[PDB]
Amino acid sequence: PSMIPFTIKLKTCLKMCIQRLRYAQEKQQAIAKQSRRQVAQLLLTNKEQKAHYRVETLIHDDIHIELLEILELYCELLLARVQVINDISTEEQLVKEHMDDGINEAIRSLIYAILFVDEVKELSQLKDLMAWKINVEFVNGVIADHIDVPEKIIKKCSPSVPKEELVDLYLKEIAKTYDVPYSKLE
Amino acid sequence: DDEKEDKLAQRLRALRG
Repeated sequence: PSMIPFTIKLKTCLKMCIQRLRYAQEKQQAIAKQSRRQVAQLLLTNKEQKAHYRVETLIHDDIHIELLEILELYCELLLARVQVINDISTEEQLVKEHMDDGINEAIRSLIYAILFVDEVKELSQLKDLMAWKINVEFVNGVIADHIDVPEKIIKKCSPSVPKEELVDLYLKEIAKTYDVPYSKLE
Repeated sequence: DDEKEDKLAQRLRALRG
């Protein structure tokens, strides 16, 4: 395992993140759905306050999920374009040449997400496999100055406090699905 | 019921878009 084909190490590495990224999805989706259930439970107990703040969490967890489906995709995208990834060695290349196919918008973000998503430890492997293809400077140029990192990404990683409106709107919806009678403060 | 919470979730997300 010394002089083995890049194209291979990368294909297996990505394939991994996918497998785990989806696992996190299935698990957190089911987990979040059971939280919704409990949210309704708190309504049927006049615990208005404890049902409010609780939902705020429901949002951040739901937003996290989104960030996963998005990272999933970004990988799959790269996995296919593996052949095209092997023909790169400088930043200039990826930057102003593979921006239409989304190769850049995908790899750059994934590396950023490393710190923020710890349920897919294997992601870090990609950062390392970048110096293997480019350098150790590229990675630091992302984790630090998120150069060309999608807006929706950086934002779903550290989601801003939930808007009062969205919360109330959420509660009202959880009620129209489980029961409850009075959703006050709307 | 059972399949009612499924759509609920489906509608939730879009509701934040």
